Amino acid sequence: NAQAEEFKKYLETNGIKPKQFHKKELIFNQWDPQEYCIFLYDGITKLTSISENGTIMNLQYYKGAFVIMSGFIDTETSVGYYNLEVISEQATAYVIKINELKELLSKNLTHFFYVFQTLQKQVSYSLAKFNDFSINGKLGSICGQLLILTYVYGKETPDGIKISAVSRIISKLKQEKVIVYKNSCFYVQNLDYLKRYAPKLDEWFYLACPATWGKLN
Amino acid sequence: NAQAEEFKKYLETNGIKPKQFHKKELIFNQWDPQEYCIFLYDGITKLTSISENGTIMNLQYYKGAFVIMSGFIDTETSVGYYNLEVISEQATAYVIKINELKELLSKNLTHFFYVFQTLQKQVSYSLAKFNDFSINGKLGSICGQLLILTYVYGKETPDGIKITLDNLTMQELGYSSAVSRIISKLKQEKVIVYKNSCFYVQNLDYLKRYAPKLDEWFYLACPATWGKLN
Ligand code: NA
Ligand code: NA
Repeated sequence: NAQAEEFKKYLETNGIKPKQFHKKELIFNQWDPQEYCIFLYDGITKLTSISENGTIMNLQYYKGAFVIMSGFIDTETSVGYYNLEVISEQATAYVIKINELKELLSKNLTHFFYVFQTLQKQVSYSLAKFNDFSINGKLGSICGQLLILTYVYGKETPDGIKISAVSRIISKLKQEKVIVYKNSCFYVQNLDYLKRYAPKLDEWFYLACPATWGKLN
Repeated sequence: NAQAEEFKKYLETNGIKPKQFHKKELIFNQWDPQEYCIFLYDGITKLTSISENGTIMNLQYYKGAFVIMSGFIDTETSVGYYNLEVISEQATAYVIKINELKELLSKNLTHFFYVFQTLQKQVSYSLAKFNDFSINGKLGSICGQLLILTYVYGKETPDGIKITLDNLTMQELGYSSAVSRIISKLKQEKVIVYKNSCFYVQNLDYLKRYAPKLDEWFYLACPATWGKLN
């Protein structure tokens, strides 16, 4: 991704250098008095919120390259009591304190636009997911997630694409033949069934991630 | 507002004039290939999507002042096939083609930040509401929505916290079918009283308990407003 690679250049050029993070560690946490702009260059992460009681809530996932900002750009205060936990074996991320980000984003606006549109993708992503649930119920949510897994972590094979109410819906899917489980691995082969019940999400991939969407279309 | 009125005057310095819209009109629509940046200055609107069926889904409500963009700021292409519909009797909005707004954003940094953190408020808002739904279902969502309106429009009075909201927008939210059941339940439990054609919140703590992460969101995003009713 050129825009992401170009952002990395500008960070490296200004003195910011990548940091390595192991699985399960937090690139930022909900108890830190200081807020950070994270440029996740490689690896997989999840956003979480931990209650007084201690329950973990998984709110969303991010794969690099992407930008996740734990503080408002102006006031520099938290946007929410959230943690950014590495779930891939390792992750590469640039950790910028938010008061410094406002300095380098001032000089150049092209870079600023790249961070700006990552927020836009997040906003439209949530709207697309909400739209699908509110029509096809839990069927839309699960096919939405499967289509997400199929677009990002998919690998085509000649047979297949390789990777409670919920349990019943999954059972229907295998029965309907949309997804096939063979030889210790899971394979999708009716991509357009997922698209019918997660239509807005498919639209979002097309308009937001056309290179990713185009690989299997 | 403070940071919004200076954005208004920034746009005016540059020559963009306010346009007025009326209820049921679309400020932008999902079939226009030209994408826009909307500075909703006054009024209430809602983001809609039309499905294959033709069924209408309401996705988000926005009040002025706020910024709604139909396209990505750099690529200039659509972020989603959406319509922005006016529901208040009248709405005032500055409509900028995505082409022009980028040159303006470049000139100023402080007004960039303003548009930037309205997106941030929306990102965190969606996660907060997701959280509250995963815990309390549509009761959490409706209490969460009533809590925002309470903070934003709530004037404390002897008869409770009155939600000063014209009924044209109040009857759009379903306060005048799953919403009716929830509203009637809060009435039965005396969380709200409906008098003189307006909602009076009697038990704010009840709303906060069922929408805790939206309460947190609002506190972190507008602490001064959050402070009056708390
Ligand atoms: Na933090
Ligand atoms: Na449009």
